Amino acid sequence: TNLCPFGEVFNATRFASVYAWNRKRISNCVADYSVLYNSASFSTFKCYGVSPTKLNDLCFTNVYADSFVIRGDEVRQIAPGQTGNIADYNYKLPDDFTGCVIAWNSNNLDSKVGGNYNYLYRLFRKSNLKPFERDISTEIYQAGSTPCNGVKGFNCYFPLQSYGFQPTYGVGYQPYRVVVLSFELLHAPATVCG
Amino acid sequence: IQLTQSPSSLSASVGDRVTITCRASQGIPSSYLAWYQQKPGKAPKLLIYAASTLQSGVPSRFSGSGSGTDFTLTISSLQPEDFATYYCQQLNSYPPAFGGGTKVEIKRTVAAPSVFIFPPSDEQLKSGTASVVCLLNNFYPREAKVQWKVDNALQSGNSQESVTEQDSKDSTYSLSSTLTLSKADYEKHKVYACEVTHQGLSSPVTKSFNRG
Amino acid sequence: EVQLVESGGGLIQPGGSLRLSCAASGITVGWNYMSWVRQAPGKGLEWVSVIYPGGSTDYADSVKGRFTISRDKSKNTLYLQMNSLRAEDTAVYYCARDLGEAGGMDVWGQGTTVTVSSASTKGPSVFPLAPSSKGTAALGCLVKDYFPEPVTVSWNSGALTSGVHTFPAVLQSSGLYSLSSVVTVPSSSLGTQTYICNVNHKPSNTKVDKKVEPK
Repeated sequence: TNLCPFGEVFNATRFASVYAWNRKRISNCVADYSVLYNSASFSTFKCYGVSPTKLNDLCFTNVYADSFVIRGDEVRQIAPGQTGNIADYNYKLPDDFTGCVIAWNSNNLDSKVGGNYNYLYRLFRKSNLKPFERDISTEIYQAGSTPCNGVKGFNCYFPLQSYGFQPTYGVGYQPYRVVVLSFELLHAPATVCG
Repeated sequence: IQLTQSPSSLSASVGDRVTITCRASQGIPSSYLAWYQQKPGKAPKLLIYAASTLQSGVPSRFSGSGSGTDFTLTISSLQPEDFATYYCQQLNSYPPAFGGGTKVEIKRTVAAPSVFIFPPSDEQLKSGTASVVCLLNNFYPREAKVQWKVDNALQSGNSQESVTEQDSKDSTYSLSSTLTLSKADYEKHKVYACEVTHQGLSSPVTKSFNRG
Repeated sequence: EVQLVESGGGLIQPGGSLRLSCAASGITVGWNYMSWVRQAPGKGLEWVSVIYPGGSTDYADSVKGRFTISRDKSKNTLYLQMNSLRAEDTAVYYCARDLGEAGGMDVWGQGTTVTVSSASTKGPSVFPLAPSSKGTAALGCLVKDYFPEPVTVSWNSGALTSGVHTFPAVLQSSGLYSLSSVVTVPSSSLGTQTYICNVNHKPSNTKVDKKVEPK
């Protein structure tokens, strides 16, 4: 008897960095995913294990809307079974992912002349993230046998890199806003329905 | 992404200011671009990364700049150990893109080659093959055109050539070109000629012999 | 000193296999983006493969399904297994540490050479390049049809060095190499001085001394 607040995720004024990706938990509401697809202002809208029209006739215990910004050429990493900097060290979908990945170009919003340095991604990590794992540490990364102890230097690197988005970049380097819809099916009362 | 490096080769003297450019095809973050130096038979050496950061240990006369699609490597006062090849590289992608490379070489005055032609030896002929060799000796600049002719027919696809590095004393080049024929094909023709086009020659020079 | 040391390159037939090693010191292979980059004779650098700190791998298209990158953390060593090798794969192979936008490929090995060919070891035939019959005269030796590289040429047992140009070998379509070595001399010396090229092909244990005189 109440609308799911998808707009405050999709239409948010600022998006998270991918390494610190945002998660909105969605419960106790009615969600219309037909308006989402029929917006048709999305460069990517891909569903795994579901179909938009079909899932509008379904219920789930919870829905997660994860949102962040990556480069265009990295959007293909937001999918099950992918590897690469973003999937490995920033935002990992499970192999059995059930849900949808939505992306659109946000160059007019997230890039600026001289570079937008607000958006970052994790470049160095010793091991891959588990699915839906989120790592926000900024410890200096040790690439050799000598410990770093918080100071940059040879073999000692700050683990995050800025995208530095500029509007005249090639499209593959321009910012894309991403929302990942995950449909949690628990053995519990379903609270999100079409 | 393609990287177009210009010029392919540049001539310079010690103490010159040298500028090498790398044009990217789309517009890339400045942090993606690195410059490397390579000398013959040696591993590449990193000079600059993120388009302008000097690699620690690299002399300060090397400097990088640029953005968007256009990047530049500048050597402010060329030193003798700087004559070498230079490559730009686009990082953060797999595969990375490399520019074609710029060879920085020693400038000097134009010098015409002396041209020699060598018929195949009788010893080689007994074995069924004829190699005809044309030598271009101590010329400058490096650009040079060798055209083989057999009874005035222009030859293509049956020659190979090889060029020396710049001479340590007079900074010239030398070139060797080998035209290969079977013995029977060799014996079907009379006039074997090597025609050389070079900046130092007002008109092309031909050296020839008659088989026999 | 920080270093990477490659080994394992050598001669191999087309279709055969070869494993390269890169022993590291001063960087920890398991904690870095580690790459193999190759350079075929006369060409530029080509990136071949990468292994991420977390263990993901990637490969150039021309190498996919044939090459495998890997690593032994306990031995701080990077490996490239190369199967189904082709004549194209002939190159110097470098391992390198890749820092991406945080630094370039700042540490490189010295390189290890891989030659893929179906030719057998064979010493050269040395033919005179005879001074013309009509100031400066030129003569030389044509060192033809040998395998593998390298060959070395001196003149008059090292007593004659000035004006000598020994050219880089060319690979012929037969799979055998051929090079020429020349010297320019005063034409008045052709009647008085003897000219002998000394050719060494260690791989076949061949030594040839060829006297070159006017014809």
